[PDB]
Amino acid sequence: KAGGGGGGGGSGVGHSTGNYNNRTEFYYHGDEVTIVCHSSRHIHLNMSESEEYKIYDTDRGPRFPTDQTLQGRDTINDSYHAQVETPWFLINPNSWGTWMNPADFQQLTTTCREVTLEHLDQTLDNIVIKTVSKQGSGAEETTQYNNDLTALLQVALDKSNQLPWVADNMYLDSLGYIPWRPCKLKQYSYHVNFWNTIDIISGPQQNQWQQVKKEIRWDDLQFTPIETTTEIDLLRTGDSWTSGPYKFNTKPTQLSYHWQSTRHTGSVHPTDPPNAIGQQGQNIRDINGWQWGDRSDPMSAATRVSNFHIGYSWPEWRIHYGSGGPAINPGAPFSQAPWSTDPQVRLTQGASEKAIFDYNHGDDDPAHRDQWWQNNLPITGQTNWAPKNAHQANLSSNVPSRQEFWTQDYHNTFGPFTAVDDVGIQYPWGAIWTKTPDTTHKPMMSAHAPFICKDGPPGQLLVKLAPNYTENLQTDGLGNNRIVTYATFWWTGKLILKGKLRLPRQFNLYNLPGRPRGTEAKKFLPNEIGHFELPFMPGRCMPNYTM
Amino acid sequence: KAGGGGGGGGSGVGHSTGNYNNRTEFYYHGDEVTIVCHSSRHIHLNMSESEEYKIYDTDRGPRFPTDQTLQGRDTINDSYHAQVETPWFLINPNSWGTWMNPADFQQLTTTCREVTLEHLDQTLDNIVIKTVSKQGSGAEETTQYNNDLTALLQVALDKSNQLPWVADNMYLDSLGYIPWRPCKLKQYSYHVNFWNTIDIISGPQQNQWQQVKKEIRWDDLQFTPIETTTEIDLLRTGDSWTSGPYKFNTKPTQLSYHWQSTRHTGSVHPTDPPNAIGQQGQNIRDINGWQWGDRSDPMSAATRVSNFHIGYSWPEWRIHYGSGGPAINPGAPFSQAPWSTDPQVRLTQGASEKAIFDYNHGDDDPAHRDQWWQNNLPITGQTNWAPKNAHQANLSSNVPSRQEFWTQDYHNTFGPFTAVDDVGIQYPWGAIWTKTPDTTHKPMMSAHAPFICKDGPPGQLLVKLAPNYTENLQTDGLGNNRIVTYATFWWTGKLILKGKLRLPRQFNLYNLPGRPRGTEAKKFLPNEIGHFELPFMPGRCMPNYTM
Amino acid sequence: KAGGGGGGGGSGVGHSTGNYNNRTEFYYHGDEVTIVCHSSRHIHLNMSESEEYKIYDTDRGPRFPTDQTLQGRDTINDSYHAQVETPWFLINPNSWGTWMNPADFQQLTTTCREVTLEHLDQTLDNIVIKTVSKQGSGAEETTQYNNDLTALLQVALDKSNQLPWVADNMYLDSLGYIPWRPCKLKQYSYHVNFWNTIDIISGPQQNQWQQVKKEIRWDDLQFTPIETTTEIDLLRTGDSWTSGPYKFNTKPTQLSYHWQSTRHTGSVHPTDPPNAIGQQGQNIRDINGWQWGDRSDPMSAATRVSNFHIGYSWPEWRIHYGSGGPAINPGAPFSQAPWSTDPQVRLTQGASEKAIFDYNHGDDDPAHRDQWWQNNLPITGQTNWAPKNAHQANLSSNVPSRQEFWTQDYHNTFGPFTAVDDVGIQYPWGAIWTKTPDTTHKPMMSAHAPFICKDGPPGQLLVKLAPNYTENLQTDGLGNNRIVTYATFWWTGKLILKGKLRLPRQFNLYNLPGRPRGTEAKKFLPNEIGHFELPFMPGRCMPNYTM
Repeated sequence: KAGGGGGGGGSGVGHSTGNYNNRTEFYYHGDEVTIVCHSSRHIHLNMSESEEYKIYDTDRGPRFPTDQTLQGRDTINDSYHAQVETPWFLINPNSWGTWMNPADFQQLTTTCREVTLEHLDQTLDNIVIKTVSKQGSGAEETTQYNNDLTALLQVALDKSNQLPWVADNMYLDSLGYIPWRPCKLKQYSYHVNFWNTIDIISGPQQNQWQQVKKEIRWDDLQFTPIETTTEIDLLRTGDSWTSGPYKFNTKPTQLSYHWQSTRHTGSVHPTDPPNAIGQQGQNIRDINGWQWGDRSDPMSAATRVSNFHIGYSWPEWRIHYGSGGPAINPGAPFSQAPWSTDPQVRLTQGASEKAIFDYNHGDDDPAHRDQWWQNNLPITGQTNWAPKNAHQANLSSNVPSRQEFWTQDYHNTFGPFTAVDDVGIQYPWGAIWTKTPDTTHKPMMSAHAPFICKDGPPGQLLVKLAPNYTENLQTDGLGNNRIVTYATFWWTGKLILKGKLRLPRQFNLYNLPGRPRGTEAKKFLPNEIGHFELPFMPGRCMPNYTM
Repeated sequence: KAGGGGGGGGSGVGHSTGNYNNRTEFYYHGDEVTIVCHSSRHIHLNMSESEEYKIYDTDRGPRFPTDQTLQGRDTINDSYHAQVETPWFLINPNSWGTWMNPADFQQLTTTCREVTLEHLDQTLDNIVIKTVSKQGSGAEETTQYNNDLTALLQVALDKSNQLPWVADNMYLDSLGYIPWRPCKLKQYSYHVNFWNTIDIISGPQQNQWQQVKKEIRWDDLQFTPIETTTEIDLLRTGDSWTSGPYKFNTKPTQLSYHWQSTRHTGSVHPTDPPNAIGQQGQNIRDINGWQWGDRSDPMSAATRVSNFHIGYSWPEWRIHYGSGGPAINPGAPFSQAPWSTDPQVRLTQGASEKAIFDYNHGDDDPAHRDQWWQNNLPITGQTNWAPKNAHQANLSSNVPSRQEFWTQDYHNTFGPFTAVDDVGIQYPWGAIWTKTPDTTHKPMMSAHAPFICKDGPPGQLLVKLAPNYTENLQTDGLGNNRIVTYATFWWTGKLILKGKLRLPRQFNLYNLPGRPRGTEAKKFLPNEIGHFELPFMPGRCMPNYTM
Repeated sequence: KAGGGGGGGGSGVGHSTGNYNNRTEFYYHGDEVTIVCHSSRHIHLNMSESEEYKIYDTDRGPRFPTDQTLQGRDTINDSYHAQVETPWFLINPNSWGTWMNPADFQQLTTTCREVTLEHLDQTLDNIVIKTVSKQGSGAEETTQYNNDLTALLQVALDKSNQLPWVADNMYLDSLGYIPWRPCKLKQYSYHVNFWNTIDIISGPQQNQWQQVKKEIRWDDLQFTPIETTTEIDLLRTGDSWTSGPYKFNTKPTQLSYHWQSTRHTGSVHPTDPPNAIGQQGQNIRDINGWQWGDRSDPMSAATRVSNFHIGYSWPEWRIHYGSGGPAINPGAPFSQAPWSTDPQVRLTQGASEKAIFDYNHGDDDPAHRDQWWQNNLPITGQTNWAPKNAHQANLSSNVPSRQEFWTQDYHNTFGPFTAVDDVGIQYPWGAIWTKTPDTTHKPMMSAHAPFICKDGPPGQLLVKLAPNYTENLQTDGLGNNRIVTYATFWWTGKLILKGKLRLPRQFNLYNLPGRPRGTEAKKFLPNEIGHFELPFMPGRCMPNYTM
């Protein structure tokens, strides 16, 4: 939209075109809260490695099998793909923690039972473009950094969402979480049409993996540049840019976790109360009610009829093996905590996720990457491990035979009576919103991002540094035609949220097994070098009743 | 809301605070009907066994295995749970037959093709509280029943639905179906957080069952009393109470059953008509149309393409084994009548249900409980027995090989093209409405209750009898501190329905295999002692076309 | 004021004169919150043991010395006093936890940085008076409990505060903390003028204790009854009573604890930063600034001048030994945590306090009393142990001699430059408000109760049960003249608070060493008998900056 920026007017060289606001404000009126998140980053930008659009495919990636030693079980290591590489760089606000710090997100999840996205707004200002000049040889080598005052920054935004939306925050290409650190960008690219099909049932014994088709699909290939698609704003030093307001159309995410399964949910089995300490209740044998099958005499609560069912079984860790190669079809998130005996054995089957991140995304070390693995421990109550289930021919007063009873079947149990939950907010490293795929059936829930954009997602902000060519422009030349140039500028954004107030639903005091536990707090705080970690908090934090 | 009651004003001792209306009215205007159901019960109430809230767990219940004799197949007998027991008693209107009698529900299903819930309203009036006084020893023992005129009845309603909704009518804790009989209440309780996880694939051969975690989860436990949650109305004899109007937001239930499968549904296979008696039509061999696979020559109606598919396969009688223990994941209701050969063999696999009930719920005997088992016989046309299905590699003009054809696979076949039905109304013993679980994905249908409340369910009416303490109040005392007290009062309620008129869609006369068959009618009518049975009628009664 | 009550009108026998509201509401608008606490109790009342006002003195109490074995150090065990005993009973709302439950007080201290008292209001309704009648002898003994409908309850309130205010909640005579349990009252009494003076420096070696004067002072004695002082309302069953609104004039209590001493407070000593991990900063030797004495060269931060001083020294555990006997002169509250090495050694010297309480005040056991001992661990930063301090003759560049340096002096260090804090809210067992003593110098702070009433305290609600005399009234008779009678009625009160919103002042996440720690949570929740504990929370909970 071009625009203004920050608080400054900024006309020409020597005037600032905007200010710095990283503050977050909470506004409580009645049942509702308004969270206004301001986020401001200082962005470093280099030249595009190439001024050309490039279409190429890749290798398989590390650990992919070169033989049948593991019989194709490690073909899940396939990173093969094909892409266009666009000279443009992407500014991605979409993560939690680009916006709120650990104390703000704690404020959010304690005071709000749910939250929704309202508005987004963005500016770019205080553009500084410099060229580097090297004068010397070995020792006399001296780099001079000169302001190029007439050099241009190129800015493109998609309000129309005509470019392939890829800014999902997977791979964590997003603005850093630490307000006082600089952000380098990464260069925009998207997938083209390719076939990658791996046959893992190949061979005589059907134990061998084989490549079927791996190629780029050139006759169907869609190449859309930035230049022929969106308006590109050209900006000098005294110039600033605003996106204009964006309005989210989304659905609220609930900030509590549900502990109830169908055995926790409805009317309780008639019970004789204990009259003494250490005594237990006794289930009444003769009762009336609804059982499932022809079953009558064992009035046990397991076979009580229910209206709905909480959770569903899945072929957990499903590998798809489609066109484009194997992917994972997630399954429902839940907690393996009810089944966990050995702390050394790590049960991943609750559709758990793993965050790999770095210094600017909340790792306390450079040169290395910290990990997390959120296994969703509070989300018990959907927990369904497919091998733990069973089915039997009939439900009656009679126990089935060995041949009428089946176990370890790995069936999809999602159906019309099932009630499930999504993951919710993973605070530091999780994405905020997502684009909806344009298909006849649009997905019901999201496996990661808590907010699904009903119309468009917020437009992708693409910046490029216009090339500074030398006196001699040769068609054969690439980066020898162009002067070495880099920019620094300032991104500011404002994201507004609307929460619903959380008030106590219980008599007893709310407990917490999360981060506020101390003695671990030497990290999460800067050290003598200024290095620190950002803690994980779930969006689903306090317990709540399902029904 | 406190309130009035019945038709009487009732100021003080000696004035009646309400009247008795158990009449049901039908109002026919045009295409629509209005059913106004009045229901009035005389309610007996005793002291709370304890004035304390209690949290405890239970035993497993009867028939649960103590060993591996049945290898864990009888772990489906688990009733283990954990609950709070609240001193309050629950008044539950939610059942059919608390409202309509057998002649009213016959009037409903014959004249209406569908019905929806409109309003609910409730009153409590004519409060009588008495204390018992025993004077004598063995023979001289004499019980005197004295009016305590200043004693209080406590009434709490949830309009906000802040208490755990458990009044689903499972276990048939509901107001009785016979207008002239008294109703004892049962004491309100709900589930707390507990883990019950049974590993049935345990052991070396994976044939043994093992307890993994069985406990109460105290750190997540939510304890919500009635006193800190809702307003409690205190009522003496000359006092009455009204709930205020409740408005249902629901979806109509269809009062007909569907006999069409996908073989009954669309265009008919081109056929040569018979010209004589005892002759049959002949399917035309050379026809044009859409088949499924590469199939061409066998133009058979089985492989005709369709737009949708009626019914879905399920791992029938799925045992979940989640946190909280095993439960059943229902599957779609349908009729095993097309597959039933032996009347002695009872095929339960259509998601059939079993009602166990007693004297006030429509059993003609006290001291024993009658049973029903509704196997949904008219609901043929969804009938899908998973072992009866198959799948094959290709569909072509060629019959597949033995290795290309699979049977007895127990797969969930629910998908985007499927059309299914819920059970509908089971008249005497079935619930009317249900609460929706609060989850990211809310269930599409209900496995039992025909009406799903979109906003809240009707609030739970909880009554308690305020304790009458003796002169000496000791903290160590429980029921020795309190005078033996009981109450009788009168519940009145009005439930309004809106039906759509059913008019004849066919030339031939509608037949009926249901209850109007006589010679069984000596029951269903009182006998010389006044004992009688209430008949079962389905909400889905007359046949109708699906498409 | 006489009045109405609850929600009911209640005219005559058979109408309820009020309802039950124990709910607490939070109202968030902008920077401010409004907490409306409703509290409703069911109160048991017996006859006054005597219808007479009695003036008497007592014994010394247990553990008081009968000899010089401990040389008078155990004369701190003196409970001797003199009182009038008034036939009236006291209803005391003044405690936290009569009002809020553990989840409400957690809501308060997390969302509010400070809170103040606004209004108080009280009602009494649903009066039930009964007489007991015993008929039989040994086995035939039978107690009949009859409603006496014309019997009276007597109610007196002081809006004028003309009676000796003694309802300070010390001794924990206050309405119970559990909404669903009954409350017995205790009979009102206050001190008269007496001399108790114990000389502990008596004897030749000044090691012996001696009684100087122990007596009642009859010539100065002030006897004020309830009857000649306040209006007494007489109430039957169909009657109710309201106090009218009371408005608090008080000062807000701050809900955070301060960790800063004078070494934590102002400008920081000039320091050379560490450039590596594991390295420490280095204090700069040559700096400029203000030191205290003639001191110049050691520019150390200990001798930096400050404007104020946080905390003061005290002759900790001062025993007063005045008229009326020994008492303790408290000293400032603070935390011994910085000095605590042995967990087995309990350092009491921070003006710590000890709560002894029972079943209705948050003990999980009857027949025994639980304890707490709040030692104020977060309140480090005032911590001043008098023997740990010192003083020296001069402050210079020279270290003083052995004779110029003093230790262990036990001096009061309170003065014009000192800044201190009070304790704040001890949630379950602490008092809310207090009366100010009427003296030329009124106290600055309070050693226990967080709120000091500037004008009057809320009036004392005194109830008595009017005596039911038998046919024969003899002047010699006491309790043989009167029929055995008891009452039960319902107290309702509404207390309103105005908090100031707490918003995050820090980047890092707030940690907590308090109660939300689980694994201790099996208590604090009811058990199979319904017994549970109430947790302690401080009013000063989160950290905050002093300056």
